[PDB]
Amino acid sequence: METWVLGRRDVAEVVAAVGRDELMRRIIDRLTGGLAEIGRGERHLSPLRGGLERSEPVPGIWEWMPHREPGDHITLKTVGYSPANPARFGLPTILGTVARYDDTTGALTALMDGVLLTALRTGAASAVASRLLARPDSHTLGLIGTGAQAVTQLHALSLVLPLQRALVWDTDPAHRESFARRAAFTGVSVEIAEPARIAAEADVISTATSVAVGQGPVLPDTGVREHLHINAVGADLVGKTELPLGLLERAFVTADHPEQALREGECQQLSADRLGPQLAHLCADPAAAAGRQDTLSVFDSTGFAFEDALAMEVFLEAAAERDLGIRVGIEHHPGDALDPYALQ
Amino acid sequence: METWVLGRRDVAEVVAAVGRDELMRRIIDRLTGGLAEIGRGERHLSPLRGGLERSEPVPGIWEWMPHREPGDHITLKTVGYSPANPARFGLPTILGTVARYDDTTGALTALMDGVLLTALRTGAASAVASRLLARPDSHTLGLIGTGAQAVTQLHALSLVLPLQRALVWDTDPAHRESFARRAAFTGVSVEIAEPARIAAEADVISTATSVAVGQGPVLPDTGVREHLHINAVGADLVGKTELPLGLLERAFVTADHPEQALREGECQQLSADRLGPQLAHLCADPAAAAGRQDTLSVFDSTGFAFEDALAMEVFLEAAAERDLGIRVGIEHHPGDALDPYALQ
Ligand SMILES: NC(=O)c1ccc[n+]([C@@H]2O[C@H](COP(=O)([O-])OP(=O)(O)OC[C@H]3O[C@@H](n4cnc5c(N)ncnc54)[C@H](O)[C@@H]3O)[C@@H](O)[C@H]2O)c1
Ligand SMILES: NC(=O)c1ccc[n+]([C@@H]2O[C@H](COP(=O)([O-])OP(=O)(O)OC[C@H]3O[C@@H](n4cnc5c(N)ncnc54)[C@H](O)[C@@H]3O)[C@@H](O)[C@H]2O)c1
Ligand SMILES: NCC[C@H](N)C(=O)O
Ligand SMILES: NCC[C@H](N)C(=O)O
Ligand code: NA
Ligand code: NA
Repeated sequence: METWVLGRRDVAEVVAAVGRDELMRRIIDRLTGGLAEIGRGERHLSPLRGGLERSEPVPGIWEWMPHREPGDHITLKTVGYSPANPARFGLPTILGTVARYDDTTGALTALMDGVLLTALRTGAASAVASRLLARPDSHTLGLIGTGAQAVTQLHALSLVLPLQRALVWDTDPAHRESFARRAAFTGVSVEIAEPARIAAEADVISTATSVAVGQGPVLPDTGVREHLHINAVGADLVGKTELPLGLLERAFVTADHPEQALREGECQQLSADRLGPQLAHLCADPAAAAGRQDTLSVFDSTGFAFEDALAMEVFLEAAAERDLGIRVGIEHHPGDALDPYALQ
Repeated sequence: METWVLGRRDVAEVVAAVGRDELMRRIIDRLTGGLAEIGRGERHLSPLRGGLERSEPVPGIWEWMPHREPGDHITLKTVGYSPANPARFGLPTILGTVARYDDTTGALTALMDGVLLTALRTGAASAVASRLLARPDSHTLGLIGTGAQAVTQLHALSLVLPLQRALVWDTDPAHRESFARRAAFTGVSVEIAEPARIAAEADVISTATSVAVGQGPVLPDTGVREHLHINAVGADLVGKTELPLGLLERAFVTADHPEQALREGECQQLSADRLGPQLAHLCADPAAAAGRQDTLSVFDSTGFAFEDALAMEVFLEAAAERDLGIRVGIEHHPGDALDPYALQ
């Protein structure tokens, strides 16, 4: 037995061969089915993730996120949030990897990049939620934060809503000026617009900023359209929020993971008894979302390991079909299982 | 920037090139200094490890063990305890891998086997504790459980104590019959002996069994020598213990990691208020330990991530000097840090 390693090249070849649109659709579909299964009590939310805070060069966190399928395998995503990475090192803020372990023996069976996978399932989760809670004829998307996740937020939302334009803001002038180029393939025209104008004019918004703890909101408490749906995606440190309390208190709020959202999502600002049903419940039983497209709604997105397990499965199906990746004997399997030194 | 991967064959080369005694002594030395640094407040205990219980084919657990060296690197060991692995699959009960991430950026920098590393530092930890708490003239080691850990228990303790004799027991006759061959390189004469004889004659004992939850003790509460030191090494599920409560309550008890020992060690049987200074404190000031050499002592060992990070450092230093291992591009670093689709 050896570990199946998908290098960055293998992951790139999956997306090149399959195409960004079709790959994202597959992940949207697998996420939707998986969330409904949880909502039906056929599956269960992943346990709370954990992490280590890191204060230099700016405050960030490094986290571990397990999800078990009993009798089959265990998925562990390890992922760092390091918001100085782009400017200081030319690295993504979000840097991670995803491993699979056999549930029967414990052996490490697969390992792959977590960077692209994270952006895909995070965009996909917003798409699942916005399909349920945004007006089906939504045409104007607002984006606060135009970094890495904003790319897959726009892309995924453009596959489930008839988007015609994106109004976008970033506190970094260079980051918002470059977004149009990064977004061009979607065919959604991009216009830079200040947060107050985004609040007023957007049918759907995604916030996905590296705003520091305590420096929210990134979207002002002002007039919004009556049917606005917000995907609140920014999430890292306890104490980090993006939306103003007044808007949140007027919202129908659905969390992807209620216990996690109360700790790390917008739901930090909310009493636990004001939470709407979680996203999985919306997917299994749409009675909970019926009519909420026409009033203010917020999808409190923190991300959880089941989403990574599902997106990894999409990647491994394509990789197995194309015989991609390499086999590396990493674990030491001694000829004598009771002799750690039988380096066999 | 690619990930440095040490395969099973590179780990074997490290052992063959360094030698078993030298490699064990390097890990003992590194662990003693590291623990003292914790004892002096220059470093900190790793956080609580997390785990997922599995019930098939027999009860086991899969765990994640993170440790942070601020400004340098984060270590994570992922390790399974699957006690049916030897008989059913010819795999070790303990199966795992150790990953290293840059603490500044989050990047995955190194990945290696954790099977041998785990056995090495677990024996080294018992050696550190037993040098502190056993009589310096201890000649008879007892071993309850003669699987994988027993091999490095005997090896490491034979480097710090003048062992003339090892009296060993295992509930599986083939496992106790094979132990002398697995132990031959240590030079210490092995005798099979039932638990009551081991209790009566041993100067030092390590218990390291796969006993099931609630099926202890593995050593009888009977006549023990007055100066007996016990390394309680077996640890996996909540509810698993190896020592008789009456013995534990008479002993001076030091845990490697108090909150983990409270949940998973022999200290499950004790009140929180009844433990001694932890091992790190005894390394910083052996005075607290010298006075316990001539009385009944128990080192409650659960293993914690710092030991894995230290032993990994030893392996990486030896592997670098011999230019071992491969380099794999696993993490996706897009040419544009804000564009997850900029594959390269
Ligand atoms: N919910 C999930 O599942 C999930 C998944 C991945 C990442 N995230 C989180 O999403 C957030 C964004 O991640 P990313 O990879 O896009 O990071 P990124 O660094 O690529 O982009 C963040 C952008 O936000 C901008 N920004 C910072 N403060 C701002 C403010 N007050 N207003 C507007 N813009 C601001 C930065 O200039 C930067 O361009 C992070 O908190 C990350 O941890 C969430
Ligand atoms: N404390 C630490 O740092 C640390 C590190 C590694 C492993 N461990 C733990 O140590 C234990 C042993 O692991 P291993 O790798 O040697 O497993 P292994 O399966 O190689 O050996 C366990 C042995 O114990 C024997 N055994 C089971 N019940 C017994 C009993 N009642 N009396 C005597 N012998 C019995 C089995 O026959 C087997 O030979 C496990 O619980 C493991 O989780 C602890
Ligand atoms: N903090 C960044 C990690 C992100 N929340 C995720 O679910 O992957
Ligand atoms: N629970 C088995 C794992 C072992 N205690 C370790 O520290 O690696
Ligand atoms: Na959030
Ligand atoms: Na123990």
